[PDB]
Amino acid sequence: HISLNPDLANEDEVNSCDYWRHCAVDGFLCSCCGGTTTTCPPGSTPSPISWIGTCHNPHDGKDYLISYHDCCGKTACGRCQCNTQTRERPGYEFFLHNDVNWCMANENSTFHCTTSVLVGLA
Amino acid sequence: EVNSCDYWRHCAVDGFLCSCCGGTTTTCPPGSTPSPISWIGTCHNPHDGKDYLISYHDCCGKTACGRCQCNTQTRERPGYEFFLHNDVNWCMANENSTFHCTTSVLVGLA
Amino acid sequence: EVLTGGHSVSAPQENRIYVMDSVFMHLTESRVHVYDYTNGKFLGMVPTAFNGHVQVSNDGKKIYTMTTYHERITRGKRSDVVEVWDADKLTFEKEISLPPKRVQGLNYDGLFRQTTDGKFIVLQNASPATSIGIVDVAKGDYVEDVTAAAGCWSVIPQPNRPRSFMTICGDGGLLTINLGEDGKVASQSRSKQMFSVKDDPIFIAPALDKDKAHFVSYYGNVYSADFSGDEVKVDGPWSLLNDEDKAKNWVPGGYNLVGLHRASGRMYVFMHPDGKEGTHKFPAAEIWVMDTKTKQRVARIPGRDALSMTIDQQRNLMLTLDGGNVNVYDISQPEPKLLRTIEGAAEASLQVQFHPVGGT
Amino acid sequence: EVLTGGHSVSAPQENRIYVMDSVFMHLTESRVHVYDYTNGKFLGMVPTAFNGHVQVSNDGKKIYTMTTYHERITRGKRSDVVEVWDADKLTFEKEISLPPKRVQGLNYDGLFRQTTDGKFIVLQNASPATSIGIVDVAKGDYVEDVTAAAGCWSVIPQPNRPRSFMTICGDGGLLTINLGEDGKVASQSRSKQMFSVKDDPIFIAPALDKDKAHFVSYYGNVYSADFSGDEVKVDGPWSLLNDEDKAKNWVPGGYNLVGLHRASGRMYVFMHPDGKEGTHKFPAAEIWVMDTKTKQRVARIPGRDALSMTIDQQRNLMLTLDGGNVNVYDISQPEPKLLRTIEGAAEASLQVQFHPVGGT
Ligand SMILES: *NC(=O)Cc1ccc(OC)cc1
Ligand SMILES: *NCCc1ccc(OC)cc1
Repeated sequence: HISLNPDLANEDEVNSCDYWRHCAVDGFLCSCCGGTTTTCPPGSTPSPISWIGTCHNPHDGKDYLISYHDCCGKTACGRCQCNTQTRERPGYEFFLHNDVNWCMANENSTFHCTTSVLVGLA
Repeated sequence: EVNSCDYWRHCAVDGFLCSCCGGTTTTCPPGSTPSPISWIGTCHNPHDGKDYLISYHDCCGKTACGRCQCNTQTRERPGYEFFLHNDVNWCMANENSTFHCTTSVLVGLA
Repeated sequence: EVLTGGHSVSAPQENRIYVMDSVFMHLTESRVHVYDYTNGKFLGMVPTAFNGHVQVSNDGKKIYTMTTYHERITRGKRSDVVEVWDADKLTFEKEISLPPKRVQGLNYDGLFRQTTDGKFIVLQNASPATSIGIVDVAKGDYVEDVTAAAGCWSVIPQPNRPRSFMTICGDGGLLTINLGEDGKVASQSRSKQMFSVKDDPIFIAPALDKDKAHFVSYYGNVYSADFSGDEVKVDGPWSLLNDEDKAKNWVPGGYNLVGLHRASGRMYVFMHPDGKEGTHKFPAAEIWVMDTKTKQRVARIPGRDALSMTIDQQRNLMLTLDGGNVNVYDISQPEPKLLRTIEGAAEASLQVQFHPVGGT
Repeated sequence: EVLTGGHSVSAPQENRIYVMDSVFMHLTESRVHVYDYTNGKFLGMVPTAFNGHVQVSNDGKKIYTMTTYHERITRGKRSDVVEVWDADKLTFEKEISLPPKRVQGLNYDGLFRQTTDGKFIVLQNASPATSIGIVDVAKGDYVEDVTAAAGCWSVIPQPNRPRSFMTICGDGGLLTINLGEDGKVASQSRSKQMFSVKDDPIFIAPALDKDKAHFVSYYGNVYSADFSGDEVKVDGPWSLLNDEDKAKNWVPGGYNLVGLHRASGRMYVFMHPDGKEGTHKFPAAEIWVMDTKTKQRVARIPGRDALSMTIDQQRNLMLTLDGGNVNVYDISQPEPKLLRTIEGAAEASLQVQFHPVGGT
């Protein structure tokens, strides 16, 4: 199931804002920043909180819950900036909202990069 | 013409021209603080054909202006001739050393 | 010659605008750039550290910023603050300590506001639990934390009351908070449901009148909140769209995406065609000019890829902003007229504001 | 899936290079970008606040940075520091306090160096009075100023001695400092005049051998300092230029503009035509390769507008850097061979360095 396993996929594909699971990313993809889709770059810290939502996987035709945790405590990665907004909603639906820094409750809130963690089927 | 890097008085500016930053050639933008120290340049005046000493005091205590960046090096020398050298932050001795912009103050004839 | 400091901004307050540059690529060095809208001249700037927010005091005398510091930037103790700066000298005057939960996010107007009388700053917190924080400007103190606003978002001041504001809640209604002269909650009320959160979510940006506010939705509907009385009365939807518009799937998009010209009732909205799920922050293909009384469009003009706007009532001006460039429009007549574009006003700005001239 | 941290750099040390990005446009958010030179992959980064400097420990285990903080960035108390970071985890370990006069300036190698034995960090101070600062790495302490270096600039370690270095002084000579085991000055010596400061100023960047250093001048001459013996012996000039070169006014230009391949004696230098007063920091039209034994040019290749370089003796490589892009060259033969270009490695970098391999 390569479509569910970014580490087995082509890097150019996962590093693209159009990669299916990045459908509500506002930020720099961690996979372009010395990390991977599910690992923070060295010396940056996962956020315990995140915005969430669902993305369609066109490879297997199913919808998946994605959790958009940030990596924190280093200054902006600067690479692979995305601003995708599928099913994103404003702050009165706070955990669907991506115009806030999901590093906000980390020991250091400086935003480094963001990613898309697969939680499960929607 | 004063906002151009080719203006004659700017012949040893490495930084942002304060005149593009809400200041002028001889005044710091509001809320930025003059440096008491500076590098000095000797620049040729294209009108009277004389050389003049220009003191490149920085304005300090605000983050980078970002406008009218210049890197001109007429008669600039390395740090072993320290007060002729422009690869150092002449805000280094200010209460706040953050570099905002560079002025071009006419001292007099060289 | 002698280099001097201590100077004031070189143009009158009435010429000044404030472009909040997030500098997202280097978000620890955000700043406010001050420009003269009449000629595009850069007048000065205020440094605002990590993800600064900004507003100018209603009396025009001071600039307020909100930001976060750490002892060593990326490590060490956090300090969330409001800072008071002199508007004319662009100098720091005082720091007001906040609890370490001020909103870190893009620069929507409604995250950092003030009461109409200018005596209290009203700001959004997220820990991620939400609440509204109240700063007493005169005392220089954080004086109230409105936990009644949990699950709500953003601050819409009521221009017809001295210390009242509203917030948009997860029930699709509005919570109104009326502060006492001490900045503590003096009373509150909750409206009936205005919009369906699930079926027709609104953009948070108000098109704000003296006694009412309008909101546009993801699907191009308009909702209104009338606060001429103590209890807010809500209504809507009416559609921005006619049948032709619907055929090309026109919808709103942007950030600070609407504005109201109070004398005429004209509402300005950034719109783009081929709307679908995920296009709510798309740049404007057009600006539409709506008559809020007749509930019909009166004009449409090119949008110049704008994302955010603001209105000056007394000079009849609209600014628009595409992230980097500021367009200046005369809106004294129903069709806006483009006067100039200030190129390179910011690297990454979603908010521009005029210096207030209307006093308190 | 679960997001985790705590990870090490993905590529081995021998693949790594460090691009010091000043981010001059936003100089308070300077940083080190870590790249794999073999494939251009971005591996990680280290934040370095205002005008960071960087080096890697001689033993390859740690990254040393030097920077300035203030309590509120643009106001409040100043802290100049050295920081020790783990090379493989890219995490902060220790802050070493410096007096508030560490050099703020562009990233010449010689502003932030270490003794050959790795026991002392040796850095340039400017208050603007100059001195050299000594940091005891084992103790995590600042030792004391080397005030003997007043009126001198930059640090050239002597690779044939454990804790000795030289500096270039305003008299056109070199001062040698020999530290004791505690990092204080044990002895010193001053060479005869090597170059005329007025008539033939040299660039500070050494082409450094194990027991000698070469320097190039604004007018394309070469000077040498031999420190094989008890005291430093100086000589020069010899010209880089033949008659044809002189006729077209070829001169050196750049920042970290020279390098030495120690095994062959080949010296690498950035050069440009039409030299005159004010062109000493111009980008390279060409790279010239000089045999320092025969004093002849053995190759010339396109400069790719490079400004700074570095040499790896263990893999026979040269990197060049034009401010944003890093070129990787094989220099195992007299003519360098271009292997690849890493595009967008920095916004404003004048220094790149290899992760050390071996070098005992
Ligand atoms: N995914 C988000 O955490 C990215 C982001 C958006 C807005 C911020 O503050 C301006 C920071 C980070
Ligand atoms: N006027 C000099 C401006 C300057 C140069 C270098 C530097 O350090 C990176 C800061 C300011």
